[PDB]
Amino acid sequence: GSHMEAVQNRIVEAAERVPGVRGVIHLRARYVGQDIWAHMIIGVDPENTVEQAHEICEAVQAAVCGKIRRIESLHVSAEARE
Amino acid sequence: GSHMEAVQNRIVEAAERVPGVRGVIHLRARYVGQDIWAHMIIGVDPENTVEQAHEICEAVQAAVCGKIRRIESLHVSAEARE
Repeated sequence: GSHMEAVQNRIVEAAERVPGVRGVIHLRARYVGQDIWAHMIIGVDPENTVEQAHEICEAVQAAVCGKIRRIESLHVSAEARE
Repeated sequence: GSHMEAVQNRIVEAAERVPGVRGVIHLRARYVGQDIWAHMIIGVDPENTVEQAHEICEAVQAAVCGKIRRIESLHVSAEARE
């Protein structure tokens, strides 16, 4: 239920502390048993390169999964944000 | 049960990221309903002043309670550690 809300706040806060993240644009997190599977979209600088945006996504995946132990799948993508 | 273990790891990691903490010496955390009440003892530099040790304890209380939302009481004390 709304113990999902507290986990979601953790996910957003963890993603936002990674260098290059300009906000979490979208987060869809689901329980698969006691595990969380999630998809997220982060904002990035429009003038970052596609490669850099991919690096930031992987840094976000690593930070979030590193801080939130119950997460077992996280897909991070990126969109331009000012 | 052992969802307490994951919360306890969060508490120790949060305390250890505060300036002046040389390890968590002791942590006793209990559920009061869905809330956690905790007592912890941190290690500090023997040559810190009593006042500085009190500051570090309050910084730990603030960091931990700030990161772990279900915590509703936390008492932090300090002991000398090399």
